Amino acid sequence: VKFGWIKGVLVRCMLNIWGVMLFIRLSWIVGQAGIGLSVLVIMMATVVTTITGLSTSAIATNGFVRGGGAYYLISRSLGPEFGGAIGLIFAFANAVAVAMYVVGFAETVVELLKEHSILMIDEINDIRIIGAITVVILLGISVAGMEWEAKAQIVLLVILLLAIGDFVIGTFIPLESKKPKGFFGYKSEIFNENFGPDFREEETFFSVFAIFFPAATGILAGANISGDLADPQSAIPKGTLLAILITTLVYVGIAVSVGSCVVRDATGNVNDTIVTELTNCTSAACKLNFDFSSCESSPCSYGLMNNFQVMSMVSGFTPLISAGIFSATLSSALASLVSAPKIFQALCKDNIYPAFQMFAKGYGKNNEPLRGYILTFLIALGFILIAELNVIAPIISNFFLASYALINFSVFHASLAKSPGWRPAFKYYNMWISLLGAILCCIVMFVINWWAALLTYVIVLGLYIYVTYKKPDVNWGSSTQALTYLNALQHSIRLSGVEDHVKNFRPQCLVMTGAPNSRPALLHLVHDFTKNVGLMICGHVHMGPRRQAMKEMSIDQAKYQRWLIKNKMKAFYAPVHADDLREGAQYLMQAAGLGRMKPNTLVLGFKKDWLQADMRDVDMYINLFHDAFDIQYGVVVIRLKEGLNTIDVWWLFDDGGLTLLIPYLLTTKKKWKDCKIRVFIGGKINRIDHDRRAMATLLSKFRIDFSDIMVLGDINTKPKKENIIAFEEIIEPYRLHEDDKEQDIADKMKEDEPWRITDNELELYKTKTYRQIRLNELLKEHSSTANIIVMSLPVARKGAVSSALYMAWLEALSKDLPPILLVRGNHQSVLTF
Amino acid sequence: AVKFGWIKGVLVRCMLNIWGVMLFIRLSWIVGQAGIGLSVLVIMMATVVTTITGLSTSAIATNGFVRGGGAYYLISRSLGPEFGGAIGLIFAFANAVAVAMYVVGFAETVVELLKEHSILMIDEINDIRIIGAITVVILLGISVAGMEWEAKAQIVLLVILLLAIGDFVIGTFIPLESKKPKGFFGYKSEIFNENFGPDFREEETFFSVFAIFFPAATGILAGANISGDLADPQSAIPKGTLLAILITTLVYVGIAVSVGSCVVRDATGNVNDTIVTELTNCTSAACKLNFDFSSCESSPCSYGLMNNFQVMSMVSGFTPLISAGIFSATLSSALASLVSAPKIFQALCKDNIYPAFQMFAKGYGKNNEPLRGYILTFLIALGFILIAELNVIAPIISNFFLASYALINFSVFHASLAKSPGWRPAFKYYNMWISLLGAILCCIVMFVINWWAALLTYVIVLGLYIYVTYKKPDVNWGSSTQALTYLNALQHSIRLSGVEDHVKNFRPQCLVMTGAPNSRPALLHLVHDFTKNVGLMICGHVHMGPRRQAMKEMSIDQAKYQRWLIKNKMKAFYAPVHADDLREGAQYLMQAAGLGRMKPNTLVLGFKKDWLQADMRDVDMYINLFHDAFDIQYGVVVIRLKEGLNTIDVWWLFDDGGLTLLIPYLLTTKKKWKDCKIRVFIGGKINRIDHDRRAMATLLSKFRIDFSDIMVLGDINTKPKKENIIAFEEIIEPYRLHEDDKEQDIADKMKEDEPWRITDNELELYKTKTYRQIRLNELLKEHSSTANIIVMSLPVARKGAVSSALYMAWLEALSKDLPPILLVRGNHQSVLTFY
Ligand SMILES: CCCCNc1cc(C(=O)O)cc(S(N)(=O)=O)c1Oc1ccccc1
Ligand SMILES: CCCCNc1cc(C(=O)O)cc(S(N)(=O)=O)c1Oc1ccccc1
Ligand SMILES: CCCCNc1cc(C(=O)O)cc(S(N)(=O)=O)c1Oc1ccccc1
Ligand SMILES: [K+]
Ligand SMILES: [K+]
Repeated sequence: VKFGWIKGVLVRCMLNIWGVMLFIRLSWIVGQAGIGLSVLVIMMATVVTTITGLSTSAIATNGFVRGGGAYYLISRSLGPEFGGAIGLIFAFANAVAVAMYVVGFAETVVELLKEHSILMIDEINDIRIIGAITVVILLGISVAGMEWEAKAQIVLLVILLLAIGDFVIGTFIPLESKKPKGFFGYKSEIFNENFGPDFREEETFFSVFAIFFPAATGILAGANISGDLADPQSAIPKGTLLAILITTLVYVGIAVSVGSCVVRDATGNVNDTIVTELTNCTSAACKLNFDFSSCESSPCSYGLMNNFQVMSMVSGFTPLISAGIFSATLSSALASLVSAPKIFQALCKDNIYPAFQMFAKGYGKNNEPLRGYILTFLIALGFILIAELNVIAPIISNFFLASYALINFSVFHASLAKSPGWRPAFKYYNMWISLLGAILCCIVMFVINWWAALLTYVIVLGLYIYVTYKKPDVNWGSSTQALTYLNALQHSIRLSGVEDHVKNFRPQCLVMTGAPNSRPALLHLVHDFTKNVGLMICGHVHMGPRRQAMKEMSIDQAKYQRWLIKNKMKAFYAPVHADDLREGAQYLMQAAGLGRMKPNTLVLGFKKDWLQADMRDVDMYINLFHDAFDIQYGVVVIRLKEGLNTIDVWWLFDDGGLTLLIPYLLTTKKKWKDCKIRVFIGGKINRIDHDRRAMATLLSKFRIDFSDIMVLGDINTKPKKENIIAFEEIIEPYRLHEDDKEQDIADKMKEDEPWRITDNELELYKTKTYRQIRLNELLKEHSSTANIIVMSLPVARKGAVSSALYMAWLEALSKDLPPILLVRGNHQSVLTF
Repeated sequence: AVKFGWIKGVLVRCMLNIWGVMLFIRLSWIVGQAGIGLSVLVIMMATVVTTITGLSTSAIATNGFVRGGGAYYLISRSLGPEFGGAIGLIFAFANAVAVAMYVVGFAETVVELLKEHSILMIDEINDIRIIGAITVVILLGISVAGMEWEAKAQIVLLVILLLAIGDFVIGTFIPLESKKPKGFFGYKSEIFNENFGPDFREEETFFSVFAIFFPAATGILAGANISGDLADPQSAIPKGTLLAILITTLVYVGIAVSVGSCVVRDATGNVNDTIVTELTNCTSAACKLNFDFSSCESSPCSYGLMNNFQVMSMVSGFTPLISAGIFSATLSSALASLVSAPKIFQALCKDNIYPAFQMFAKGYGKNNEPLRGYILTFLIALGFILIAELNVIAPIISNFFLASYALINFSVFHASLAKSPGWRPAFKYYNMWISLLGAILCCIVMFVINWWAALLTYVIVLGLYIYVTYKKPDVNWGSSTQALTYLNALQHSIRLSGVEDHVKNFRPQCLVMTGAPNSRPALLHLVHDFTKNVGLMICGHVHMGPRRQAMKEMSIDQAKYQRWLIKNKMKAFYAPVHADDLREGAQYLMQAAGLGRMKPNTLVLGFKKDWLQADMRDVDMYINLFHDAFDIQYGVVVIRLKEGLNTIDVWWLFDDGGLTLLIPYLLTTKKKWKDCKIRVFIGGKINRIDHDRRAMATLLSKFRIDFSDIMVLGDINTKPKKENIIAFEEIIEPYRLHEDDKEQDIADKMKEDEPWRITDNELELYKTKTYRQIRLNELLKEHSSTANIIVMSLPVARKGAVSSALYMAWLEALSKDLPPILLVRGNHQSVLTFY
């Protein structure tokens, strides 16, 4: 195993390219299109094949390649879905190409048998029998061992080269008996008259090019043996390119030699010699002592345009050329039958399609895919028993063009996504040359057949879609991921370019939910806005040992982010390590995001069970509120029923407009099309008409489309004493009965626990406590039925009120209601203009 | 000052702009050339495209105050400033030349009317020119009087037009015994059947007749162009525009169907023709009742739908009324165009998109009337009338109008696509798909009219686009472009968060901890070389002021430094924070900066040149920052340059993840260092130097680094020169704590009160290390003096093991009087794929 670059790559691919076209139809295409146009066709195929060779060389030299060849190269340089689609397409294409080569062999054998006396059953049936027998022999030689395959390849290569040498030496020497058939030894007049094209039949330049192109195919057999190769980096590039050079030179030289020696038209009748009657005919045959005037209006069985096997006749010892044709065709068939199962093996090993897994088995020491050999045997056998392959030839040609085109596109994509890790170490390549190769392959496959190209395109698209939806886990970093990163970075830079405006103010939320999966209810509620309308950073502070915490954080970021992706959530999980909530919250609030994608609101889940929890946590909560207010953030406190007349807005306190913007953003969603926002405001009595008119005008200026505005004048009134005593007994644990108890002891138990609610605080904020209690009462009795409630949260200066008192206010305001969403903004958010 | 409202400002203006020359002249032509069915189909196509245009402009207008300026403002606040400027200029020109088109149509009608008379001033074309000149002069004169002055005129003109319609209708429902031979019958079903199908006798085809018909449709935006003087555009513009479109298309279809059953296609005005008996071969509807016409294609025929463009006027009783109606329609359309163009051009001039034009935004008068814009439109119209050949340029102006409509629809589609607050049109009856469809049909129709005109319009719009986007003006109004940029950034960041991170796709994402980037440009340039198009550079900066006032200073700093970075070619994000000291702000940034997978993974620090002069607390904080970065698995990169202003060399002394080689390679992938060849220096004992070289080559063969040559040094472990160690001792002497040569108590107290001092125990423990860096410095000086960039693995020491003063002394000694050395240290995670 581990073949060298001469044997593994150069011999294998050089043999694969040389096939049926070289010794049979090359002369025919030279006849159909003149020497110049035939060489132009050969050079078109050469440029497409050369760009493909350069691209596959660029991909192959970028690090080790495990195996599977073209599939591995493309699937690692490009995404796994393109890799899988191309792997399946190319595997099937090579499997069919095995049948195509074998049926070419079989029809050559049938022709050699027809010119002899014997014939077995019939041309087509004998083709079927010969093809079946030969595919069985090919399967046997392939499963006998890859070393035996290599020996067969090299012996067939020397046979083919001897055949070409026989042809050229025969071309040097003319023979008197070959004159009637059309052979003259390098006559300049023949070259002159054959330089022009003459397409007597329906064939056109595009038709001849499409017929010739299959000759150029098969260059990836060098790369398709990547698994069993000593050093693909140094083997694939030089071997492939030199093989392309050698085969194209041979093709052009042979075509020019045949076109310059054999006449376009001629009949085998020896009685056509023109002797001493030099007449007024300017045809290139007249001046060469043989007048083939009959072929103008009579069918002749010889000449370039009529005879396919003129290459055999022109060369001395024509049985040797027949053996050469057999060697070329069988070698190409064996190369295809070896290339297809290996690429299929790699494709199934990567398990892009879980349906196909049995064919990845590694029977033998070299991991030979014997089941792949059987599958390719069956495909080739079927396509041979069909026995009529010319109908599907454009299909396979378009499969090959698709594979080459996506190799070129993989090079262009990997080079476009400027990233470390794309270091091919093949200097001779370019982004634009590869892109040109890709577009050239697409136009060529369209030229060959306009509907086969569409069929191939739709098949590739279908496989792409199927793999995308059936996304498997893939470790190999493709150029798609690099391009995603580069696009994200470029778009972020461009966003940093544009200045901010109050019209396009996006709510950018920093949700302090610890474990996102813990409380998905308010997570979805915060997702109702900040979905295609703003970003959503689900922060999370980690506590514990410093150095080791990163490991935990890493796995956490791996888990929760995945969870966010698993649900239809558009949010980023941004973890930090901090000693306490305030430190990590400050980390995030200070340096979260980048560019202009910075959070501007701190969405906080309401701290349920604040009574049971340690009071240090509650004071931490209130200090977090204050920190958010100090850094110019908009706090949003959300209270839900986590275990499990539509939307109400309470524009009690004026701010930039966040308390009104959020309800509107909630309305424009599929869950709540029927929004029907009911707006409320605290207006003095005997002014409700004026306040309602003014608020309706303002809400028309900001197009929010309320349902009906209501004005309340009872918001600041003494509430029912039952609720007052409920609030008092709720606070009772956190009271500071300084007046009742002795001054010294009260000071002692106040300084050690500064969160205690001084009676002075209660006497100063009795009005505010009544306000919150009354707001809760009137809201509960009025809007008991509603799907969302929004209100402006109360705010007190840091240290002015105890954390216990502030949390008591928050809890009393939203004691037991439908989902409530208290809001507070900083700067202007909604603009009439 | 003046506020018309939808009753007069919008409805009347667009009503009278849609109606124009063709409403009576060429309508017979289209209904005859194309059957009633095909004529109504063409009317439906024009009506639907104009209807989506009206819906889209209504959606744009209803969104907030539209201020004043017309379609320019609507398309410039809903879309980028450059699209706005381009369409403003193009639509202003199109309306200005439409003034001339309507004036020359009026002149054509007048010259034909007086050619019916024997009077002729000079010549048909000369008389057309003179009539057009007089009409445009008086048109300007009436227009300059005031915006309210036409208010009466328009409406009275309107009733005249409407009364003319009535005249035609009452003419349709009464046949006259004397005028049967001159084309029409008394509303017979035979005429309806005969004229139902199409008959394109001349080269005119379906597309040709559609293009002939379309110019009538245009004119809806003239109501929106009065947005400057209009009470409440938000509510007014939708009602006026939609009702005007509905009523004008209804009247068009009504007149088309009425004419389609009244006048035969071909009719020779010969009274002598008349039949008396039934005959076989007269399938023509003419013979059906009284009068038979024949051979109007083989002889010069006189009347008929497809011959006489004024046949409708003959059908209409009391031809003077319908003639006055034609004059009223064309003049009213001219007024609408000449009032729409100056206002839109004034709005274009106000925003200073094109510095060349500035005088047209004067708006002299209390009504803010652009008199200079009026004069410009007058000059353009006078010239285009003097051309007197408007058929050649008609496709150009039609395509201008169609481009305006198309990009209005696309403005709606773009604003709706960029899901954003502030896009609350409140006009329910619209749809983003409908707007996109309208734009596509506008594009297809402008291509269908004439391909060459469409190409000219497209390239002109693209040229204006490029000019305005290159000459970016001082504009900020949160256009849909900015909203879509934000939405694209967010969506792409989410997608990136979707994908995993691979070694093969590793990137150097640098957090450059250097405040005030302009302070240290050169350093950033070197950081930019290996982070441009390969990673993200976050130019961090901590704010040291008091907390209360720190926010405004931070905002000013961020704005001005982002503007500075964008002014240069720099591709970096300025991320400032506030902290009690440099270390805490660095911790903030290293813990939170960047969202998703776009977060830093290396910390780039400039070398502390003034560590000798500066207070030792800052240097200790510098080293503490080094250690903190190492704690969070960051890779430190210390860069030292000469701030006042042959190949690259690498020193892979210590094996890290692989950054030490990745940075030089990325440097070589740039035009600045494209020619530089990565020489490599490593450490290896003498007896196995060659093997080491071989090994290194193989390593650099696996990672395709493409070096030049490898030099193995085995002397790095040897003692350095005595002079160099003497210099090192002199350097560190001020920070020395001579505990060996002083009493234990004084040395101890100097230690705790001054913890950063270098105790002689550290010196005796790390003599080997100190000699290592001194030797490395001297061999750097002798071996790689002439090198553009030097890369070295910086030393590391455990926290507390070595004094920060001594560590900074090592950093100082490792690089003295050297080219731009670049010390590196990876985070022990492999960054070179190997596969
Ligand atoms: C993707 C091409 C698959 C290989 N088959 C191909 C090979 C060559 C050649 O010389 O390599 C020439 C042709 S050819 N002269 O165009 O017909 C071939 O098409 C065939 C052959 C025989 C039957 C039907 C189709
Ligand atoms: C590691 C937790 C970091 C975020 N903390 C957060 C987590 C969660 C949750 O479960 O994800 C719920 C709340 S809360 N207000 O109860 O809904 C939390 O706010 C706290 C928690 C304790 C002290 C102070 C504030
Ligand atoms: C886009 C609008 C251009 C204005 N002129 C235009 C107006 C109307 C109409 O109905 O207001 C009809 C036509 S027309 N004969 O139907 O194609 C017009 O093209 C003319 C007319 C006469 C002179 C030159 C050009
Ligand atoms: K081939
Ligand atoms: K018009």
